[PDB]
Amino acid sequence: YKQIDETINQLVDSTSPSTIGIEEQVADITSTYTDTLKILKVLPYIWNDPTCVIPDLQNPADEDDLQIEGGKIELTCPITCKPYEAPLISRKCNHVFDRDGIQNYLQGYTTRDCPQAACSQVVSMRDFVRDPIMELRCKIAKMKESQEQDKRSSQAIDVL
Amino acid sequence: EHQNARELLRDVKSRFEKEKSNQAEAQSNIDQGRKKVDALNKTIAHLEEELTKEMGGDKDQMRQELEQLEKANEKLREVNNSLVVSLQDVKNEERDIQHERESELRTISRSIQNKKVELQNIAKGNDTFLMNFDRNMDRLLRTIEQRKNEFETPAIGPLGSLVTIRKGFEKWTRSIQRAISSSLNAFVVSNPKDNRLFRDIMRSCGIRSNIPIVTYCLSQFDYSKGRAHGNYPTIVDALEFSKPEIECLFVDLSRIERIVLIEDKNEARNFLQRNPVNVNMALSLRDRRSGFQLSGGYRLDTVTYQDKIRLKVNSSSDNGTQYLKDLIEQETKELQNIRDRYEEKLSEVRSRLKEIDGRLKSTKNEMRKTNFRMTELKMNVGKVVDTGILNSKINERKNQEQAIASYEAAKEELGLKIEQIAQEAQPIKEQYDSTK
Amino acid sequence: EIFEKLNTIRDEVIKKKNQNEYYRGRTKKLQATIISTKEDFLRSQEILAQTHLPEKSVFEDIDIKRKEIINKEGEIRDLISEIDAKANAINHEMRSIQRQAESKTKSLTTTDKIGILNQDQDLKEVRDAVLMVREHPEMKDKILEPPIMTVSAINAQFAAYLAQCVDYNTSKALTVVDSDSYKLFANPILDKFKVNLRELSSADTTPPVPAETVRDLGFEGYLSDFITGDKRVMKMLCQTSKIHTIPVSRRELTPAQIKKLITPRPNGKILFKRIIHGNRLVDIKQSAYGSKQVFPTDVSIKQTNFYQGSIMSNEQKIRIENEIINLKNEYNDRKSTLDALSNQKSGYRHELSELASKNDDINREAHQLNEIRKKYTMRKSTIETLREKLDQLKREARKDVSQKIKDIDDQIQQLLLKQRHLLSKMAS
Repeated sequence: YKQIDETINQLVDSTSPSTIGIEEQVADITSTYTDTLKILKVLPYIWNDPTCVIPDLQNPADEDDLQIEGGKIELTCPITCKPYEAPLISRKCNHVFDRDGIQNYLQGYTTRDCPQAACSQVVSMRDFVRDPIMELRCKIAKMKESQEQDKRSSQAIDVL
Repeated sequence: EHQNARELLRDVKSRFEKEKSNQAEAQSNIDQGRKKVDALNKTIAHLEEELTKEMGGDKDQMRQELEQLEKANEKLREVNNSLVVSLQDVKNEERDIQHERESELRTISRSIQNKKVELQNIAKGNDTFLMNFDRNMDRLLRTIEQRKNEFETPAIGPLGSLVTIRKGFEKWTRSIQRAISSSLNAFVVSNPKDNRLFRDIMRSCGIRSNIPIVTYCLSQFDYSKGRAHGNYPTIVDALEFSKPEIECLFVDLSRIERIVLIEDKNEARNFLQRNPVNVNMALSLRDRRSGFQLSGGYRLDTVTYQDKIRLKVNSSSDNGTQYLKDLIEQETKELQNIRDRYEEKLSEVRSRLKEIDGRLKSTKNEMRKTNFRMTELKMNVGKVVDTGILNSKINERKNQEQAIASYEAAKEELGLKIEQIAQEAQPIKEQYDSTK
Repeated sequence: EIFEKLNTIRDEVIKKKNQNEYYRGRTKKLQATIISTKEDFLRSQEILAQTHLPEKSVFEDIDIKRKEIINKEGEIRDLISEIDAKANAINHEMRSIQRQAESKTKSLTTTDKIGILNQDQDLKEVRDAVLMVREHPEMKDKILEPPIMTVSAINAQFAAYLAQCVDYNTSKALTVVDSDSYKLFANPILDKFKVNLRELSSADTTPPVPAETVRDLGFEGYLSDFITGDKRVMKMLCQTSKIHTIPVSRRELTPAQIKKLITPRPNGKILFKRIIHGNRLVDIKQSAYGSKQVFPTDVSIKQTNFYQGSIMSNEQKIRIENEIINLKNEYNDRKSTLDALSNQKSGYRHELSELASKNDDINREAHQLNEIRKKYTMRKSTIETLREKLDQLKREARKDVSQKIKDIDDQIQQLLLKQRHLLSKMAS
């Protein structure tokens, strides 16, 4: 009873710089007889790249073009917003942005639209929810794209 | 009625192993550094001198040796100078012995200088002593000598033929001539006033002469007085004369005929000294040629001979190099033995020549050995060298050892932290589990 | 039954996984080491820049300097080969100075009369017999010396006048005043050499005819004009000859004129022991067995030189000996001066050797400078060892860290498979 649940939560150990393939071993983890299971149902494709999109909201089978209307999940921009470390996601259609940002982006007046998808959503963060979906993305992105720096420099400087 | 407390510990436990990880790194660094530096020093520790000694060992010890070699060279040159000082004295003795060899040669050969074969002076001719005071006195005598022989009792005067002896063995004929030397000639005029005048008119060939003049006449006392006996030659009864008393009128001092006078080696020693009685004086010669007239009273007199042929030494047979034989044939042996006693020192100087030559050659070889050695010393002091690697490797060992010490210095307190930190952190482990 | 253990695994991952950074950190040490050592090698190239290969003539400058040192040795030996000649020359020079010394002594012979005795052959025996006695003191109760040297006759003619006073045998004999001393003197010599002695018993010295006297007219101081010498020698002159009684008027006279002395005088039996007048000397002996007639007998004489202080004279002397003496002295001294100038040349050879030593010092300085710059070259070369030390070290370090990464990360990732063990005995 009860405590049978937590167990597999350690799954987040999946973080592994030397990963070469995870497609098969992720399957039976869902066997059981939660939000963690829900995010497990979709997260494994992040290892390929965290910025991809495959929406359950339109079609989970295949993509249409390479435009999202909601962004490639960027991390920083010098003319739109300072780096992201604490995003909070919406409950309706995956509207997400920094926790500490909107508290000043809407300083005093709440019912304003969100410039993210060229569509109307005039409700703000007081009805939003905690975001567990962002955890994997920057963590895998940096771990993947920072380890190539050493090898090329070392082999270029080792010529003599 | 709720379950209150949550988990609180998973985070803190990390610090323990986080800090403990340094246990591996510190010891790994220490071990790697010390093992590698020891392995590298394994080479140098014995390779400092792989090639350094082979040629490098000379220069230093030979530089210590130069202090001996230079002063030994000076010492051997100085003793060579002393050797030359000895050799110069040796050749001084050489020139000296040359002086003595010529001296002895002349001394022994001066029998040649006047009487070599002088016996052959006249060579079948005839000559006399009748005019012998100078080589030209004959003008005094030749045909004016007759104006002398009229002032006399039985003739006394020149004594020309009277001084000739008949035969007789040669050796003894010295004493009576020595005696008559005081009255060699006896021309005279009875007048005592003409003492000067007559001798001065006798100057028909100058007065460069020492003519003697004697007034005495025949003595008168009988022949039957104490005559001796013949055992050894006496030459009183050896002359022809005009009157017998010619040879007796000086007997007052020529007392020779009435005594047992003897020589040194026979007839009992030193009876000459023993003041003979019934007779006046009997002193006799010591040696045949120069020995003085032995005496035991009134003192001796010399007999150093001086005379000349003056009539004819050879009158029956006339030649040389046969009769008088022993003198030259023994003077040759005297030359031989003097040459021997000088050639012994000639061999001594030859041995000294060998000694000095050998010493000089040995010193030359010894000094040339040292000259080569000091050349090579002064030379290889400027040898090629590789001191760089020695210092470089020693510094590499030293700095690495210092780094190892620095590494070791860091471990203790960092290790100390962990025990107290674990004591602080761990016990809550059982606490929350019990709280469950 | 029972409720089963449940997971209990959970944290097993941590104690292995967390070691991943262990040398992922050492990667930084690797990079720092390679960058620092590459900068060091760039500095080594900067050192390469100053090539300056060792000097052009090492292999033959060595032979050159060898040549100069052997020249030093050769010059030293050559100079000493002549310093030996200098030793010979100086030794001969001092021997020549010794020759000068005895030649000067023979020349400056003093007032002594020793030299005259050299005229005859065996009289050097007498000379030596007197010489060794003179050299050593011994003791002489009545010292006695050959009379020839101990008289002060006036002139050579007067020397002849008193020459026959005593015989040549006497002149080579030593007089004695204490007749008791027959042979006491002769302890060292005894009878080795050819000499004899003369005895003495009595003497007389009175002024004869010192006033108006046995004749009519007076003239002259009596015959003691000047003759002096040793006490014993003059006592002998009195005892043996009694010359102090001959009536010598220096001008003409004849025995008939002397006959005023025929009568007895302090001189006893008829006539004198001796008469001499000018170059005429007379002998007296008794006519005991004759006609009992008084008989003087005369003999003529010539010059004699003994018994006077002037041995020879400058006119003849032993003179050419002095000329040869000074002549050989001059040649030997000038030869010594020439040898001294040759020794000045040898001193200039010493100066040449000092200049050769200066050359040696300069060449040694140059070679030492070159060898220190060869040490600089060795410094330059040490970078080879530097780079060889770098090459294997960096590669081995990077290999070790990379292999540790590989193995440990693979081991941890495979241990992650332990997760399958947790899907376990709960249901089916």
